[PDB]
Amino acid sequence: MRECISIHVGQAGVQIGNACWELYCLEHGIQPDGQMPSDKTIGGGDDSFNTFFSETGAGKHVPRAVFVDLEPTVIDEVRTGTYRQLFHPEQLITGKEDAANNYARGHYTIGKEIIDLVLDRIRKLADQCTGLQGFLVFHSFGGGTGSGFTSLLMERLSVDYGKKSKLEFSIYPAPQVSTAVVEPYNSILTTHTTLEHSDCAFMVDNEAIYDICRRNLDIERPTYTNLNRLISQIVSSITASLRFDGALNVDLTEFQTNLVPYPRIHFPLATYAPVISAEKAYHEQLSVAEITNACFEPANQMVKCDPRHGKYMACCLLYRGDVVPKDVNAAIATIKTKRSIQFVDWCPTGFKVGINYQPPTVVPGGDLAKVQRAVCMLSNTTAIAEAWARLDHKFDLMYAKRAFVHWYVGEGMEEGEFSEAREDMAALEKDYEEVGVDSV
Amino acid sequence: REIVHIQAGQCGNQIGAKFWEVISDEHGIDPTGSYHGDSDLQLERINVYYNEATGNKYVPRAILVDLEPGTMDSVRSGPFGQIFRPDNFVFGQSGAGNNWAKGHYTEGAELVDSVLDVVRKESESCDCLQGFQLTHSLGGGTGSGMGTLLISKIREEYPDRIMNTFSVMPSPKVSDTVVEPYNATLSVHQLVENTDETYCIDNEALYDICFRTLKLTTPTYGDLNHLVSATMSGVTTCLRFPGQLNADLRKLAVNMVPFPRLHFFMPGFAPLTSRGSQQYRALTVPELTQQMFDSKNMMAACDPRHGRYLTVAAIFRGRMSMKEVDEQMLNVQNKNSSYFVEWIPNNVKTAVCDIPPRGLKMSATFIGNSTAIQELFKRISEQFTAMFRRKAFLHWYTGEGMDEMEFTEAESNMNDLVSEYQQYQDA
Ligand SMILES: Nc1nc2c(ncn2[C@@H]2O[C@H](COP(=O)(O)OP(=O)(O)OP(=O)(O)O)[C@@H](O)[C@H]2O)c(=O)[nH]1
Ligand SMILES: Nc1nc2c(ncn2[C@@H]2O[C@H](COP(=O)(O)OP(=O)(O)O)[C@@H](O)[C@H]2O)c(=O)[nH]1
Ligand SMILES: COc1ccc(N(C)c2nc(Cl)nc3ccsc23)cc1
Ligand SMILES: [Ca+2]
Ligand SMILES: [Mg+2]
Ligand SMILES: [Mg+2]
Repeated sequence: MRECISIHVGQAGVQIGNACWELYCLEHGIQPDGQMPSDKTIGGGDDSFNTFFSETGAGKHVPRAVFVDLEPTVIDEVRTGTYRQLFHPEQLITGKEDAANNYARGHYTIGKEIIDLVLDRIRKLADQCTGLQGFLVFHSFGGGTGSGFTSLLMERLSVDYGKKSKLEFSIYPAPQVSTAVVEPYNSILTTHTTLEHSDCAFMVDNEAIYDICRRNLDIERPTYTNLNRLISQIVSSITASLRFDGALNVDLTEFQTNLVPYPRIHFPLATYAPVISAEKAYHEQLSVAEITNACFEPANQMVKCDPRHGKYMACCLLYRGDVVPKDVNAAIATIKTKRSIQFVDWCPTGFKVGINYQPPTVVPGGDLAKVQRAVCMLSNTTAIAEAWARLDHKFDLMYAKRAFVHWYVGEGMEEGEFSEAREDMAALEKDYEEVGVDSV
Repeated sequence: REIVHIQAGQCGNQIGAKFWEVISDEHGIDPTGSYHGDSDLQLERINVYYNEATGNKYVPRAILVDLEPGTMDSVRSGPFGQIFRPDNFVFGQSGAGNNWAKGHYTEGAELVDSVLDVVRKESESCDCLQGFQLTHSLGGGTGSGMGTLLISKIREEYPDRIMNTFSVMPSPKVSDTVVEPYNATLSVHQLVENTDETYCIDNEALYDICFRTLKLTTPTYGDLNHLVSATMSGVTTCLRFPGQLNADLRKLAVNMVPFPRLHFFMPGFAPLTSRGSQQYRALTVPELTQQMFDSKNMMAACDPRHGRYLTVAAIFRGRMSMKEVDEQMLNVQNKNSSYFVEWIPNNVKTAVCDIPPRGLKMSATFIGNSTAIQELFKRISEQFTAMFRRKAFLHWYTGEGMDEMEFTEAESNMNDLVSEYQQYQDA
């Protein structure tokens, strides 16, 4: 047992969910019809992959997942796509009017009309779990649905499932692929509302992913599909410990103990390597030392910021593939001498290491080269607050003139909700400053 | 005089399983519980640790406990896993998440009565129960938090029995989570009040031995546990075999512990060997004696020359001259007399057993009650306060209903323990 239920919310969350579940099926040998020939446990089993897939008597392996959107367009492509047989129709939930890039419509006007149905569907998934561990919630900061409906759902989940674990994968906005000018408003509103209801949240900066596709995959102008194939690789690295068995496997919840020193400081920086084109991986094998080194190169981070000018409170390495502890320990030792890794004075400096032997998979027709070993680093660095600073500044430029605020007020929100949300963000930025100051 | 053995949590069950493998082999019991044994020394005191079942099978008086089923499945899958009584597997499903508070107050509380029921059944069949021995780590959640909860409840129901533990101290060099110093400090507070004897098995020392002495570049918990199983076999010798001493847990406690709270022992072993590779020259009794007292052979990372031995128990295993054993043991004391407190006359006692451990013609095991053990608790106290001064990682604990005040009391009690050990180092 220890099941995990994934919840995919709004355009970004749904489409990233498509990439992730496709990759999971390839990693576990699950066909588009849901059949898994190597599973001799027909209709059940307590295997590692069963944390993410349930099984029917007919041998079908079904994602423990719900897709929710306030309009039908994006989820309809799942209903008619390559993996349509994978999902029971009740797992794919759509309204008719989206949030129109408006947090207040996602949280209140449109969102409140479908929230009870969404919790009914989630409840049906939970009732099939013998040991439910928690939820993984995928959404954008910037969309009206990803921000407003997600925070409504997180509030309702805290009520309906006590303090059962809730983790987030959150898409931080970038000008290169953003869709709305009010994304800073929606980001601050949802970050404020969700902060108490989330235990751990992985921010993915679309500009960082966009740059990695351009720099390392030689993609001239990356699309959502390019970004999502890379994002799903990072999500897969983080969830690999939950989905695979392993002597050196370390549970994600055990990394969380180290990553979260105070409830509000729960935003780990993810760095992933190697991201390399097929043309360049050819006759070029990257060693454990090389991919580990790449985790301390800021250009490989999921969030643009500079950990060299911040302090570390934790550092975790999640390896997959042909890796043994001896190579890892050797790579870390040289890195410590050669790199700018400053820890805060109140936490130990060792690196926590997990190794899963199943090597990374790539989606056919993708851009990533298939490699023998990969690593995702998860670090708690004060540097991640820069991303809050950039967003809070953009929020402030517009809010001082109250630009666009009438669209939220017209849906029933009050100005005090904006300032209350911005004050929490200011206090968050200050929390990150304080944890970095030396003890007395 | 029966001993009831309890192993709790991941580390407790792994080192617990190794111990039962090792001493079963020494007593001529196979994984089925049958005795195909050479000597009869092997069976004379076999009831201290084994229940006898019909069909002349020997079943360990062992209870296996965990809040998580995984490592107990591996034990049952393991070599001697079929020897344990299946009713004595007591486990939950949710785990403890490396959290002392969950093992002690919330998850462990749900399961502890089932364990006490199994303890009771084993005790009621005992002719005269000596007491209990617990294997556990102090750095996780289950062995540490639920283990000390079990100790407290076992003491309430059996207040006139002896409580002995093998407690594995956490080390950053061999570390799972940052909160180990918290879990360890809360546990030591329990151990100080509620055990009569605890063997301090320091993962720091086990790591240093494997790396430095045994030249193992990347030590695993398997390499650490080879050392642990050898130490556990040695320190149990006089409980399990007939000799001039015929020891039990209470006599060990009486003769090793001059003041109730100072009951934490540095174990030592010689020769130090790595798993799988055997060396073919036996030591000389003079060599055994020097190595067993060498800081490089201590299983607790403390320098004995930084303190004084209050009491020492030494056991020599193998065919050797007891005259030479006596002379060499007298030699070390007479040449190093400053390191033995003058106010406990003749505080070194030696025992000899003919049966050697597997793979060695001769071995020496060392049990020291040294004031240098305070270094161990100081090290843990520094790591505790480094985080505790910023209240770092506390929410994992306050979320289970614990209060900061409880952390302050446990730290203060462990500092007092350090002071008391310092008091006798100068007398
Ligand atoms: N990485 C990635 N980001 C996406 C994707 N789709 C949308 N986004 C990001 O999401 C932000 C806008 O949120 P959306 O999820 O598109 O909006 P929504 O969730 O459908 O909510 P509505 O506004 O009501 O439609 C934009 O800034 C995009 O950068 C995607 O497929 N992949
Ligand atoms: N020597 C040794 N130490 C261990 C072993 N397994 C775990 N540990 C130590 O125990 C600590 C983890 O606690 P653990 O027992 O696994 O948690 P539990 O399952 O709640 O009891 C770590 O700091 C390890 O150093 C082992 O097999 N051998
Ligand atoms: C300091 O004086 C003493 C120390 C210990 C003991 N007793 C009871 C022992 N008990 C066990 Cl189980 N093993 C050994 C091994 C050598 S002594 C000993 C006796 C006197
Ligand atoms: Ca199965
Ligand atoms: Mg939309
Ligand atoms: Mg563990």
